Order: sequence, then structure tokens, then C-alpha cells
Amino acid sequence: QISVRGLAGVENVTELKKNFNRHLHFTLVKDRNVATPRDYYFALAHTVRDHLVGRWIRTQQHYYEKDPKRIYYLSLEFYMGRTLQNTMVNLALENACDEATYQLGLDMEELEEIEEDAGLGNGGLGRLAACFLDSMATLGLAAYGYGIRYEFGIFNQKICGGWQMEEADDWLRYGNPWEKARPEFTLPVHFYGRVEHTSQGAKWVDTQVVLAMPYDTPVPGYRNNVVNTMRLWSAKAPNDFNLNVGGYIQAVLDRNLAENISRVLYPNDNFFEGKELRLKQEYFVVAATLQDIIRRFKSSTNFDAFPDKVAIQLNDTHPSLAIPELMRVLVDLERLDWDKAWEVTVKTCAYTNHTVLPEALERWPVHLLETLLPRHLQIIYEINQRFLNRVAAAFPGDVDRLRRMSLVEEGAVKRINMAHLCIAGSHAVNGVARIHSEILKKTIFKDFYELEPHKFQNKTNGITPRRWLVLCNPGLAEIIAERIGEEYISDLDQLRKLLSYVDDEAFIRDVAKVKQENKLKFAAYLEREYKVHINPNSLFDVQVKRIHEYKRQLLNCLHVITLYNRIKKEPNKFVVPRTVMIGGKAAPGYHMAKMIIKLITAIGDVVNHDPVVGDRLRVIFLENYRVSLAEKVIPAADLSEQISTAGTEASGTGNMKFMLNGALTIGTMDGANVEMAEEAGEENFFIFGMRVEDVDRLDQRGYNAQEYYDRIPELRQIIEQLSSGFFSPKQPDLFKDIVNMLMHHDRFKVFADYEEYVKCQERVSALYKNPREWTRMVIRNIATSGKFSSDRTIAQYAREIWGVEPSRQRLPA
Ligand SMILES: O=C(Nc1cccc2ccccc12)C(=O)N[C@@H]1O[C@H](CO)[C@@H](O)[C@H](O)[C@H]1O
Repeated sequence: QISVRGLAGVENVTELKKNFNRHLHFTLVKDRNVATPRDYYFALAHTVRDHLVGRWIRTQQHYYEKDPKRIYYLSLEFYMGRTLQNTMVNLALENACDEATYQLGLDMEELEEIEEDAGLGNGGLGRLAACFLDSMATLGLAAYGYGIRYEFGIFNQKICGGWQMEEADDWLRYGNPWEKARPEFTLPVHFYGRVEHTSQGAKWVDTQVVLAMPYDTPVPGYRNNVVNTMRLWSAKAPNDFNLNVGGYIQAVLDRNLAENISRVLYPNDNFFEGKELRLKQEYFVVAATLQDIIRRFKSSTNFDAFPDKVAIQLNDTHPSLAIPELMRVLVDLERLDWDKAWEVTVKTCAYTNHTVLPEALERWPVHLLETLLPRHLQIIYEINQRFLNRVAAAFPGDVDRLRRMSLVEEGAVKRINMAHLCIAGSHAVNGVARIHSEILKKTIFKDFYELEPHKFQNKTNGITPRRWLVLCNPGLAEIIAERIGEEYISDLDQLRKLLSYVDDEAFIRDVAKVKQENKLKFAAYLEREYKVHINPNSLFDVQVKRIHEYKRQLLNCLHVITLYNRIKKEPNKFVVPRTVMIGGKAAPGYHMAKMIIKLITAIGDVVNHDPVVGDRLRVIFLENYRVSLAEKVIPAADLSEQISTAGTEASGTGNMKFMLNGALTIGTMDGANVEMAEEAGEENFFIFGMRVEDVDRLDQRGYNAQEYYDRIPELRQIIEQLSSGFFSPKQPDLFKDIVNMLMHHDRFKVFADYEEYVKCQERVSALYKNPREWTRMVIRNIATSGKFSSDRTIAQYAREIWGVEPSRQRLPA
């Protein structure tokens, strides 16, 4: 049908059709009479997977022959989503499979909807890992993703009576055709025990053993025949584990204790919980990965070349134990001296920070590390002592610097600051957007920056244009390809060429046509799968991201209530109709976040059923926001809400997805918004609110929310509506916690930005009244979104951190 989806040649369609039938028969043990749509999905998945295998085997054998420097991306999260369509796109198989399935009498799109998301992540951090793997494969890097194979990923969110309910995400229920178990590569991981000092070195003894079994998933590059590996560890009990009948039975049942390590993803976004099971997960992935890394290095004795052959990227502090674990292996097992081992460690490791919020920093109680990892604690103390000697030598007599920079935090409970550990043990520390990276140097890691300025870098985040344009928005990718060709898909800077089409009437019409098609398709999805009815001619105002106070879904809520109140005050006045969509999961134990969801649904309950409002204002809560839902809603959006308090959102990546897909952005000068506005031009962006400097000034003076309440009559009315029970007639005080928080304990200054926000929102409405000028501003956004490709991000990591050259050259098919 469309060009960017590849050729549907006669030879290929015939080959796919017969491989499909082969798999249906031999692999699924079915015939066309008993086959369900799920069987059809699986036959297609297996047929497409067969095209990866050759490339996968030859890529890995290529790395063995050429022996390049390997990149190990260590993360607790890989938010992959669905794999079928992405594999077809990267293999240029999409049209062929569409044709082949059409001829068999099937709709491929319907089959695609059957695949479960691999929801092995919470949000932005996990999705960055996923985009990164794609870019690393596309740029021909010998890269490996290492993580945990959670049996249960992020929970499925159900909305019941407006309240979030969590249910287990049993994503492996029907099996995973993309993964290959590698039980022959099973590795032991040790916990507990004690430290024994001998004539020659310390020894970690009397440990409990858990087995780590790897499962390899292929990561195909974009049409370069490169297929890299994501290796995920699963926890297994050894067969002598815990080993009377009742006693024998119990011993076997207790194997579950060991295997609980890889059972479930911790669903806590932007807050730190010092739970023992979480620490076990962190060590588990670190220990298994480092043994695998070293084994591979040895099968190429001299660890001086180790940093020339190995890069380890730490996705936040979650795999921070890699630092003392590498020290442990090099000192205790390989018998290298401390100083040499340390040189190797630092040159091997690099650390990426993803937030400045203090409650997010990992600070593990010493008593936990003592019990679980006694040797690692000793190594940490030793690292800390040697590090503080360097600080003392550099800043003599500066005693408070010493305690500020210590890896060990004194207090009621001693803790290890894992961020401090990462900086000390890494040759590079980066933030994820320019403003975030500067904030790291000027505030939370200022002392470390003063000691080692060369260590600190920026690597502005990015998103993969494969999943986030070609895959989710084929209509937009096609009209672009018509004008400038297909090369931009792996060279997103080329979109600048669209700037010469901003006055092109055919292109304007096409861009606007594609958006309306996406909106009609999404409006239909809402009706079909959720029985909710929206006006496709309204402005699609969307805020999709995890629910957190800093992201200020509450500020969005206030605006929504303002629009409603204004409508009710002047019913027969014209207003640009809006469909306001808010979606996102709340962490299970985060009361305020759960209250915000309830508020959003409660507003919808009032707004959507007011006859006076009509189809002019609709408030919808998008249930179960996840990667596959993002691929649907983002192409349909007109307005992207990126309204975090300045200084709180490290980068954001959702913002970039929207920019790439033809939505305009309303947002604060926060995270990557700043660089987006700079790329597109500030006049093509809806910027409002306090800047970072403004937030600082308000903090120095003290934020008094009462002041805004007293001076803004429209804001006062909304607060009184909330308190009086206007949005909860049967539970009048339901939102008392929200009001109290806003009025007395708002860390994120919702009221301070309210006026500028509402005003700016009026400017959005005004522009939307002029379809031609809206669309031209859209084109200016799409055309300048090239910087935000994760191909750019990864090439910067490769060149400035890892010391490797990306390559766009094909491997032979
Ligand atoms: O720090 C983040 N999450 C977490 C904070 C605290 C504890 C966590 C525990 C498990 C998983 C994520 C956690 C996070 O999601 N950071 C996000 O990283 C994205 C990718 O760099 C950025 O675009 C976002 O601005 C940032 O909030």
C-alpha cells in the first residue's frame, strides 16, 4: 500500500504464506478449522522470527571475529512494548507480510493487537533503554542490553468507580516467541554468608546460591542486517535447595523463595523504597551480568585491556553494585592489586542520572548490605576512605565537604549513597538534558564537579524514529518520504528539508489530512474498545505520562475546570471545542497520585454529562497507558502537555514523541522542552510559567499559595468547588487532601503557574481557529525534531563516553 513499508514481491509473499502455514501446522499443532486469531498471530510471529535468525547468528559471529569493544547497557528496566511490527519495519517485511496475510484471508493489524506489551519498565527510564537498544543496533554497535526477565511487568491499570485498581501483568501466559532460553549459560549468584580473611586475601563464604538463567531477545537494527542481543536473567533455585515427606515437600515448595527475585517489577516511579527484595534484584542482575561480561572478555588474563574491550553503562544507580562487584572479582578472585583494579573499574564504568528529586536517590541502609552483601560493604568502605583522602588532599581543612561527599551517610540509620558511589567509580557522569546536566553541576553534585569537572557531561535524551514515527504513524512517514525520500528514518536531521515546504499548499493539506485520519482512527478506537464517544473535530489536548505531583496533572485539572466554569458562565459564547485526555499509572502506594486519578474521573463525570456543555468539552481518562497505547494516542494528538514545575523533569521523552508526530507543545522551560523550543524557535512553542530561576526566588521568599487564592477569583471558585463537594456530591469532603496539599504543602507550586498557564491555553485555542497557521507551526516543529533522535544521543555516548565509532554500513544478509 504505502512505500516506506517495503516491497511485496511475488517470491517473498509466496515464501511467507507457506512458512505461515508450516508454523500453523507444525509449530502450533492446528489447522485452519480450529485456529483462533491468537494462533494466527503466533504463526506470523514465528514466520517473522525466522528472518531474524540468520542475521542474529551472523551478527554475533561477526563480533567474535572482529572483536570490537563491547557496550553493556545495564538496566533494571527495558520498556519494550510489542515486537512484531517493529521487527517487520526493521527487516522491511511489513508490506510483504500485509500482502501474505491478506491472501490467507487475515487482517495483519488485528493480529498485531493480540501481542502483549513486554511491559518490563515503569516509564521514561525504561523506555529510554528500549529506544537505546534500537539505536545501538541501527548504528552497528556491539551492544548488549542486560536486565531481569520479570514474570510480571508493570501492572495492568483498571479504573473502577474512578479508582485505579492494579492487576498482575501476566504477559508470559501464552508464551513469548521472541525470547530464546539459554539454560546452558546459567550462572550462580551469591547472597548472605560472611567474610573470611586468610593469609592471601578475603574470602566470601557460607553463601546462599541462586541461579541466573539467561533469555536472549533479538534487537534488529534498521535495515542494516545487524541483530544485537538483549539478555534478561531469570532466577532459579539450585536442585539441592532446602534439601520426612512434609519436610521434603516443603523444601521443594520453598524453591519459590529463591525464584521470587525475578517475579515482579517494582512499580514505584520517582520514589525510593529500601526493600530487601529490590536490593536482591539489583545485585542479581549485576552479578550475573559481570560474570558473563568477564567470561566473554576472557574468550577473546591481562585486565589492562579490559577497559579497551568493555564499556558498562549504568542506567541510573539501580545497577550501581557493578562497581564494588567488579572490584570484588578483580581483587578477591583475579588477585589484582587494589589500585590497578580501581583504575580498570573507573575506566570501564559510566553513570547516567535521571532525576534530581531527593526522595528518588537510592540510599541503602548499611545493616541491609551488611547482612546481604557483607563483602561489598567492606569494599564500599574502602572505596569511601580512599575517595575522602583525595577530597581532603584537594580541599584541606574543609570538613563539611568531607561529610557532604561521603558515600556513607551518618544518621539515625547509616546509609550508602549509591549516586556518590557511582560518581566515584565512573569515568563519566551524564545528565539527560542540558538544563538537567547543568543543575547536576550547580546543585546536587556540585562538590563532585569541583573535584572532577572532566567527569561531568550532557547527553540529551532521544526517541527512536522507527517505533515513534514509521511504526505508529505510517501516514505521516509516507507524505514526508514523498517529498524528501526515505533516508531520514536513520538520519532524522534530514527533516530540516521540510522547512522549504512550510508554504507548500499540498504539504499543508497532507499534514493536516494525516492528523485528521489519526484522530478519526483513535476516536473509533475509543468507541469500539471502551464505548466512549468523542468529537473528532475538537482539539485533542493530551497529557500522558506516569502520575506524579511534579508532572502537575493537577494544573491541567485546574485549567479544565476553568474552561467548564467559563462555559457555564457564558453558555452561548463560542469556545474552541476540546477533548482533554489524561492518562497514566499511579504507583500502587502513592495516595496523592491515586487521588489525582479519582479527581480526573470525577471532573469527567460532571463535565461529560452537562447538557449545556455539549460536545464542546470532554474529559477522558486514558486507562492503562503503556507503550502500545502511546503508539495510538500520540499520532492523534494536537496539543502536547509538558507542564512540570521548572527544574523537576530531568528530560522527558514523551515530549519528543509528540513533537515528531505533529502535535504542538504547551510547556514550561523544563528538561528537554528548553532544547525543543530552541530547535523549533520559541515562537513555534507555547511556553509559559516560572523558569528555574523564578522557582529559586520563590523558595528563598517562601511559597505562599494563599496569596494566589486571595488574588485570583477564578482560582478561588475552583478551590471552593473542590472543597464544597461539587465534584463529589455524595462524598463532599472526598478531595480534602488535594485542597489541603495545594493550599499548605505544594512542593510544586501549582498555583504559581496557573495564570500564565490559562492565558497561554487561550493562545493555543486562538491558533487552532486558524487551521492553515496551526499546520504551518506543526511543520516547523516536525522539521526541527531531528536532534531528538536517539541515534544522535547514542552516537554522542559512543564518541564521548564509550570510545567507539558508530557505523551505518550493512552486514551481508
Ligand atoms: O528516575 C526515574 N524513575 C525512578 C525514580 C526513583 C525510583 C525508581 C525506581 C524504579 C524505577 C524508576 C525509578 C525516572 O523515570 N526518570 C526519568 O528518566 C527519563 C529518561 O532519562 C527522563 O526523560 C525523565 O525526565 C525522568 O523523570
